[PDB]
Amino acid sequence: TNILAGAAVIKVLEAWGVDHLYGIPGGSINSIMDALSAERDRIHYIQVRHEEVGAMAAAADAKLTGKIGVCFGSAGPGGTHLMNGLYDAREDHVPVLALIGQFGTTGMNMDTFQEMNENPIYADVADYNVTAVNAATLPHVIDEAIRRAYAHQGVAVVQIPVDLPWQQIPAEDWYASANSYQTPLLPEPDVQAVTRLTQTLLAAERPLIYYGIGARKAGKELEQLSKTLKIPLMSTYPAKGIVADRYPAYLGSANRVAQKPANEALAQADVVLFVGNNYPFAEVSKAFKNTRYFLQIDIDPAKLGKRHKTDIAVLADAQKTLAAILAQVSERESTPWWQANLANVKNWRAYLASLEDKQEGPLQAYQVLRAVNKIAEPDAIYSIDVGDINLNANRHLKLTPSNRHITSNLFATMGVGIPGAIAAKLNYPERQVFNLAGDGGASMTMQDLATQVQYHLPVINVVFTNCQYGFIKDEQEDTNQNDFIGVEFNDIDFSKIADGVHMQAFRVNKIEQLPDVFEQAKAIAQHEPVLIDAVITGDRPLPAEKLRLDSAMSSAADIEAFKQRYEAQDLQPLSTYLKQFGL
Amino acid sequence: TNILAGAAVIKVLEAWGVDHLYGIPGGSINSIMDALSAERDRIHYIQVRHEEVGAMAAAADAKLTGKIGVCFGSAGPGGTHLMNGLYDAREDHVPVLALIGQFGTTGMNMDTFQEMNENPIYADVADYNVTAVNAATLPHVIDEAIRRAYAHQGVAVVQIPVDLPWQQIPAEDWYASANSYQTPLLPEPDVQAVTRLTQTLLAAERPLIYYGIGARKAGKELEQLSKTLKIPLMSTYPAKGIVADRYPAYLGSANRVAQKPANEALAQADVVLFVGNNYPFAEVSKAFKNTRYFLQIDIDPAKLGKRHKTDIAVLADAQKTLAAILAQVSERESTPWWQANLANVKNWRAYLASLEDKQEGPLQAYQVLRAVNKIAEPDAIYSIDVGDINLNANRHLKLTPSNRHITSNLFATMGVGIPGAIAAKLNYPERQVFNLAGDGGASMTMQDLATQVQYHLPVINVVFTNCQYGFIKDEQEDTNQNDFIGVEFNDIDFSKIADGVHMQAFRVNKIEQLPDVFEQAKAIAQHEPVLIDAVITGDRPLPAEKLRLDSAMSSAADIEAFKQRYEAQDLQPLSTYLKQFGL
Amino acid sequence: TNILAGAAVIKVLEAWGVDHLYGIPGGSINSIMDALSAERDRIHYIQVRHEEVGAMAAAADAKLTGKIGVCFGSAGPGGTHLMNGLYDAREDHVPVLALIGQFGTTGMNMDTFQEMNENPIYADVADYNVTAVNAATLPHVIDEAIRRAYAHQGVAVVQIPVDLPWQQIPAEDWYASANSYQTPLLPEPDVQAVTRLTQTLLAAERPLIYYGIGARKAGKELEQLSKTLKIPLMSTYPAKGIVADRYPAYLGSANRVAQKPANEALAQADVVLFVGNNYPFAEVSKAFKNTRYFLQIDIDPAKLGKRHKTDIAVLADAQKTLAAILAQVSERESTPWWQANLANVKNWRAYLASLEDKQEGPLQAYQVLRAVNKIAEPDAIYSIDVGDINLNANRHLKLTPSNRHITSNLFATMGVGIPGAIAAKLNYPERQVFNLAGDGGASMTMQDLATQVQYHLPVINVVFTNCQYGFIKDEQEDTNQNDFIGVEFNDIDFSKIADGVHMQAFRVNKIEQLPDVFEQAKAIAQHEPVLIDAVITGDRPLPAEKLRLDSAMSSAADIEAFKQRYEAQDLQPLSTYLKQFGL
Ligand SMILES: Cc1cc2nc3c(=O)[nH]c(=O)nc-3n(C[C@H](O)[C@H](O)[C@H](O)COP(=O)(O)OP(=O)(O)OC[C@H]3O[C@@H](n4cnc5c(N)ncnc54)[C@H](O)[C@@H]3O)c2cc1C
Ligand SMILES: Cc1cc2nc3c(=O)[nH]c(=O)nc-3n(C[C@H](O)[C@H](O)[C@H](O)COP(=O)(O)OP(=O)(O)OC[C@H]3O[C@@H](n4cnc5c(N)ncnc54)[C@H](O)[C@@H]3O)c2cc1C
Ligand SMILES: Cc1cc2nc3c(=O)[nH]c(=O)nc-3n(C[C@H](O)[C@H](O)[C@H](O)COP(=O)(O)OP(=O)(O)OC[C@H]3O[C@@H](n4cnc5c(N)ncnc54)[C@H](O)[C@@H]3O)c2cc1C
Ligand SMILES: CC1=C(CCOP(=O)(O)OP(=O)(O)O)S/C(=C(\C)O)N1Cc1cnc(C)nc1N
Ligand SMILES: CC1=C(CCOP(=O)(O)OP(=O)(O)O)S/C(=C(\C)O)N1Cc1cnc(C)nc1N
Ligand SMILES: CC1=C(CCOP(=O)(O)OP(=O)(O)O)S/C(=C(\C)O)N1Cc1cnc(C)nc1N
Ligand SMILES: [Mg+2]
Ligand SMILES: [Mg+2]
Ligand SMILES: [Mg+2]
Repeated sequence: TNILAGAAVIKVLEAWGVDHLYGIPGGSINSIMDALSAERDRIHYIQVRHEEVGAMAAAADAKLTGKIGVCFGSAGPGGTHLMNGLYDAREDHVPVLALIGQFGTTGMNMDTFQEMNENPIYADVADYNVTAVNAATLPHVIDEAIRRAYAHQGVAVVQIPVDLPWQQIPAEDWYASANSYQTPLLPEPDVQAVTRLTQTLLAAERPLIYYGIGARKAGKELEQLSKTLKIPLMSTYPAKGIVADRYPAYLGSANRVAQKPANEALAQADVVLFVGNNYPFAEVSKAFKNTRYFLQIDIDPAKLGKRHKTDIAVLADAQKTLAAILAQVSERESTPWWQANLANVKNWRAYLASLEDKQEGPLQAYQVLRAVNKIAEPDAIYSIDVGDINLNANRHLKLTPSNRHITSNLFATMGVGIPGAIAAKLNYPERQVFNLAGDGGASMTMQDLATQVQYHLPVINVVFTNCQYGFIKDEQEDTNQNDFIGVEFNDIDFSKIADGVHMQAFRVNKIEQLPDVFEQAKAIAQHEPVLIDAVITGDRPLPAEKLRLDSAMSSAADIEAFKQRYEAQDLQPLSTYLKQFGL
Repeated sequence: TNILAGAAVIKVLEAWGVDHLYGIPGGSINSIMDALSAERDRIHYIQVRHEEVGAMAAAADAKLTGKIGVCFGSAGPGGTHLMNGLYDAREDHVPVLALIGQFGTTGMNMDTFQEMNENPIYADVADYNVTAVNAATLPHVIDEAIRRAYAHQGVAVVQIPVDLPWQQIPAEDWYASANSYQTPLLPEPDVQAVTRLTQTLLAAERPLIYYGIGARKAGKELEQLSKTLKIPLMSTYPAKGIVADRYPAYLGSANRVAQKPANEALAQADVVLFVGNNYPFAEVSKAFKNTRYFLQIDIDPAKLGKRHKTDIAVLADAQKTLAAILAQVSERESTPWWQANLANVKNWRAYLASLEDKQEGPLQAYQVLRAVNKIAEPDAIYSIDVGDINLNANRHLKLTPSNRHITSNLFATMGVGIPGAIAAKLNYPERQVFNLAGDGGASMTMQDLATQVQYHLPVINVVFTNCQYGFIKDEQEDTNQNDFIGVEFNDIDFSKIADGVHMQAFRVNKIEQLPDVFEQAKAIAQHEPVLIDAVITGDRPLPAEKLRLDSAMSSAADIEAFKQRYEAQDLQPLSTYLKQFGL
Repeated sequence: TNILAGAAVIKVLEAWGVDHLYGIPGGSINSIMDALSAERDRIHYIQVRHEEVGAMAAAADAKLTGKIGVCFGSAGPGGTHLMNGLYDAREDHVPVLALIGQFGTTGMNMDTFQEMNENPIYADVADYNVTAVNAATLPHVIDEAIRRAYAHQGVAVVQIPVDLPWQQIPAEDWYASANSYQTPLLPEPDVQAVTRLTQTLLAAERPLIYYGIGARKAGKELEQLSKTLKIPLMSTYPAKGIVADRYPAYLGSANRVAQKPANEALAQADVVLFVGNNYPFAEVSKAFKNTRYFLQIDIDPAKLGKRHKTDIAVLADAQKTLAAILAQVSERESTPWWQANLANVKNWRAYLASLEDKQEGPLQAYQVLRAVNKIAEPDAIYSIDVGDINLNANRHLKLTPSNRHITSNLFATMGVGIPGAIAAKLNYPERQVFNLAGDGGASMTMQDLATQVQYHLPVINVVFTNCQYGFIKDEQEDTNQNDFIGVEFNDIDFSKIADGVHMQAFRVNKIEQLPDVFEQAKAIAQHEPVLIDAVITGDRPLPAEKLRLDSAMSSAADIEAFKQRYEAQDLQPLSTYLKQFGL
């Protein structure tokens, strides 16, 4: 007995637990479509309006769940539209399978309609990149692609000539290897190495623990190490929320999508424990230029000593290692360094609250995010686009271990807010989901607001309309000789865009309008998507990478100007607190 | 004395006559931005809302004018968004320069933010693909890119580390080679070869001349050869309009974006003169399977004998060769073959008019295109998206040599309607410009309706809203076993989308609504863009590749069903006319 | 009724006039081998000992005859061994077809033995690069590859799964387009532009005509223009021989594989006519820094203004353009510039003769090449390897239009001497063929001396054994601060290598041994290959790019050291001759 090869391919996807996949049909992929059509009860096809949104959503599925995301594109332009999401998956090292339509084998290499050698298109993005040429082996090739995407934490691409999935193959020969999949059991971190790292950390005068998302399983240990040892915590931006933002010794992140206390403390630290962290600004920003000892914990040999000359680098799991450190230490009394950092954080959080707490007047991003906080459930998921929203969300969202947030961390493709939210709601239909996006990024993927409507995905979309590429405008202010260019543009009314795709929506431009609009949105999103278009000022957010508050470091005139522009009259530099506690 | 390298790069663009260019800024391209900002009087930067639209518009500039189109994208995701337009330019063999942002040379290869080796990304699409590494040679590298894009009729990509354009270079050293550019003077076609081709063509019983856009300069000669010799004309779809559609012996195009008379005549012809033609369906459709002699005229040696075994292939310019044929022939009396084809065309055009001429009821694509015809100026330009609109526009638009029409001919990327119209209006601000697009394709690039508003580009946008990927639905009807999938979707109200980007718009769903809406649109578009969202039926357009009208070829039941579905009761098969005139 | 697809492929090669092709069999290409075996009376397979030699020989075939060269390699390592020859073909812009074995379609993408995705391997080198997936279209794919390689003057690569050539296909369907082949049209010169060019050339005070191999059809015109107008000639190294070396106003080539008079004159010229020339050193050596007017003639628009800004650029065939110049000028009287250059050439040639004319003592390269000249037929063909031999052969070989010489002009891969001579003897069995090679380059392809023996190809191989990479040693002398490294090595006795492959051979180390050995070799090579291993001194050949003879430019100490090292006591700088004639 026989099975169509395409039917077998869909059963391989099912065997691996793929719940949903994204794409747009075409003749060159209609035989995979045909197989999907027969399997609607067991795999859920999501028709997007642009294939980039399918690729981005597949990446987001894997970011959220750790399960492979799946997308497809038709021959030629369908597949090339996947690129921004495939590069996101590559750079954020998450498993994605991409299927690319191709002309049948009888027409390949004939220079027929929309027929090209597609393999070179995907060679750079993909861990695995093959054109299938046989029906009987096609299930194996898909299985191989999936297994490699997982093993190698990246993108597998298969170009499929459209004739193959309509061929009959023997029913009993194909298989999936999902049944073999497992995660490794690791040795203990060695006691001796943990031990010497630990002594160096404890001997420090001005220690910091600086973690990334490799420490995602270690939030409890991080906070308890911090509290017991009196060592402040800082993180990469993506690692926000691993430790609750409310934790009083959480300094935030460094560089620009950053918080003041983290930058200031890092400049003063003598020892940094760098754990589960691949911070891409380390070298270019000279982050560690005056660090005395640099200690690392990472699971990947490729990372050991990568970002700075490392005194001790432990190849181990972050949680297991941090637990092993915790088990060999005990209480230290409060130190001046601890107290100075606590005071600095309190001052900073008072500044952010002063921005949030305005009650009337021209709307700024700060109050919009306060309004999000006010309607957010404790386990909400945030899909965040790319721009000033990363900076502002990093400062204002009040996250805990129960939340998730995703963006395009390293490729930093705009437009990911909408697709990430689609994926979040598909995976977690009982959890509240936000899409927080600037106007520039929302406009790139705006058509796929219709996908939220079509699939009844109750995302709360919040568009930050400044009529700018604000993140880039501020860069031009900093570097460009000549006038601003390409960074200020006409308005788009996203409430009207929403209406056009048949989504309920609101537009607001005044602080006092927020509470009732956000309460209405919270309620609508019990059952249907909603959009809030927040018309915000062009105020530049405080640049944590260009602080002008320390009279030993900056002129009085520069400090006065900084305080004025950034509403920062009550911020004190870290040195004030260092001095207060005798450092 | 010195000049900034970026300033020199902009002067190279100016030297080559580049009027306008497209892109979105980013830090990684802010030094090119800076140079553009100082040169606003002499080069016009168009800020798009998605970089794919900039790439597509650059391709369209070159399709329209023959001048190189220019676009750019920021590092990583800005550049990868260009792909669908770059592949369009490659496949439609038009010159485009693409500039890609990159991290400064001091941070390249550090694994910093959004920093990657960008060169492999563009290797497949590009004729020329380099990463610049020196400021003093950067003007030369841009000059080289332009010169190669022209010479090789394709895409040149330059990745530019952002530090280089801010470096000073000696003022007197750089140059542009635009001053050297010229077009070749060719020899005559040889008299002997033209002569033997001509005899074979004239000896035929059932000749056809089948031209593509390589014959774009030869419309006069084509029509006069046809009339003098009594030889019907057929074309590739893109070659519509080279000879006026009204010409009574213009049969149309073959395959699917096709007209009935062309398919039918081609099946019967004994000799085809294939001129300036690279029809991609030739082999797969067995177009020439019963052609006795196949004659070719083409400028490119790579094309000689490519699509079919060729009896005589003349390497020459199409116009010069067709003129040389015309100069050696004279009047032939009407033949039965001529008369049969004339009769067949009249019957077909009566069918199309019957569809157009309905006055009331549910709106179909056919009447929308009649309404376009009624408001179109004689020299209007049409940017056409990808889908059923190619099929329907091919049949219904009444073009002459004074018109232009463009689509993505071979890559066939959806979304090109909007960008092509932007480019058309930028090049030809005094000419009427239409964007004719299906709902699927319009939705992919809908955000760049805002670019038409921002730049006050008075495009007439007509969206054909069937709530389907209709072209693909019909494919699934033809090939798929299982139910339709991914081809029927929710409505988007493009009048509301238009309102959201601050464009005047209308939505219509009834035939009787068309005249006043189209008259209003015609008037608005004297000064501002406008959009008409035409809600059309799901009726399948007649498939010229699956005709069921000939009782020697098809069952009576199949013919009855075809006539019913396609409103084709009064169409006669070509064989009726052949018989009438004694063949 | 049916034909094997492999048989049809070989028939395509035969239709295109392929006489011989090179490679090494493997399982992965045994079905093409089987088809070759059946066709061995009409197409001739040459089994090489290393696939690189097959690729190099294929490139040399095309360099010599203009006929596409054909090579193949087995899957994986057979094909990757082709690379140095394929890149040679790309860079020297000659047509080559390369066939690459691949696993059968049932085993592709299974990760079986020596099975990989081969398409990305060839993407950079190839103009056309496809994996065949169907037997019936395989003849067309090969035809396409050939037609493109010719039209685009580069490499076409086809990966062939081994099952396809053993499949039956319909006998009637396949064809070759060889019948339709034509070479590109030759554009014609604009008559105004040529008149303006001529005027500028004639108004020059210190003109030069500087041609490359694009002027290979124009030697008569070049020499006559030089004589009529009293304008010296210089060329690219590859263009040596287009005008006979004995012509008294031939200055030679510039840069390093160069002759003194050319460098010196170019530095003083006010007007250069740059014809059929893509000299790669133009910019980096600042060749044209002081040139007032630059006049260019080239067929390729990609070249116009490439190497320097043009004052007049003519997109036309070199011989037609030079003929048109010649036709509008008449005899001009001698000038001071003309006489100064003639005197400089005489002085230079007397130097070279002095080196050649030694009759006893330690053997130098110079006398070896004199001995070559003494046994060389007037229509001899020289295959030249890469290193000091290019420099020395350029100075000493006495070539005329009746000769050919080839090397790897631009990629400059060592090892080409032996394959180029194989190809030359295959294409020109009645012409004398030399392989002139350094010991380093001969070593790299030494095993294919056996191929000359096996096919009874009577090449005269001359190996220049200095026990050095001499060309590179001299570079280290010029740039490196530390001691020589990697450039002096142990001896290989190539007369023993030749004995090992069963080739007659001689080793010489003294000038007085040359005449008898070379006469013996001349006679042996009436019927069989022969090798002369010339043990030469480590003397550095005079560096034409670092002249130290002009006491206005150089210290007496540096002049005296140069004269002593290079036996150049009788050389005078061009300024001596300029001054004699009042310049
Ligand atoms: C517009 C924008 C601007 C940005 N700018 C900033 C900025 O100013 N500041 C900032 O902080 N970020 C910024 N980012 C994000 C930044 O680009 C990097 O993605 C981020 O800093 C790196 O975070 P990470 O190290 O947590 O994650 P990753 O780069 O994913 O690294 C995770 C590390 O954990 C290790 N690992 C994984 N699992 C384990 C385990 N079980 N045990 C141990 N180790 C493990 C990995 O091997 C790896 O080294 C920005 C993002 C955007 C969108
Ligand atoms: C959705 C969609 C469906 C389509 N399906 C169809 C269809 O059913 N039917 C159809 O006809 N098209 C169809 N097309 C277009 C099709 O893909 C090809 O692009 C088109 O048929 C080729 O047209 P062409 O030969 O005129 O142009 P090109 O492919 O650009 O070829 C031009 C030829 O002219 C030669 N040339 C150039 N200049 C000269 C000169 N001066 N003198 C002589 N020769 C010269 C070139 O060398 C080349 O061979 C479709 C397009 C779309 C978007
Ligand atoms: C070890 C080594 C060192 C070398 N160093 C030197 C050196 O010091 N000096 C030196 O001179 N060379 C040197 N070379 C060779 C050098 O690398 C270049 O290959 C050579 O200078 C370029 O020669 P060309 O312009 O004649 O050929 P090409 O680069 O092949 O250019 C031919 C030109 O002719 C044009 N053309 C073709 N047909 C026509 C036509 N019908 N009419 C008009 N134009 C036409 C083409 O478009 C092209 O621009 C060296 C080679 C080796 C192996
Ligand atoms: C234009 C832009 C950005 C502007 C985003 O504008 P938004 O309007 O979305 O956000 P805001 O800052 O105004 O709130 S940020 C980004 C950097 C971080 O890479 N770039 C460059 C960029 C350009 N194009 C794409 C597709 N993705 C990108 N990341
Ligand atoms: C989905 C689709 C098409 C549907 C277009 O839907 P539209 O709604 O735009 O048009 P209509 O037919 O309903 O009037 S046509 C096309 C073929 C010709 O390639 N494809 C495949 C396709 C898929 N994705 C992109 C970006 N471009 C493509 N060409
Ligand atoms: C090693 C070397 C050269 C040394 C050649 O040594 P030879 O011993 O052959 O010649 P000679 O100079 O001693 O007479 S020249 C060359 C340059 C021109 O590229 N290179 C670099 C080189 C290195 N490797 C290969 C395969 N090809 C090359 N061209
Ligand atoms: Mg914005
Ligand atoms: Mg549609
Ligand atoms: Mg040597």
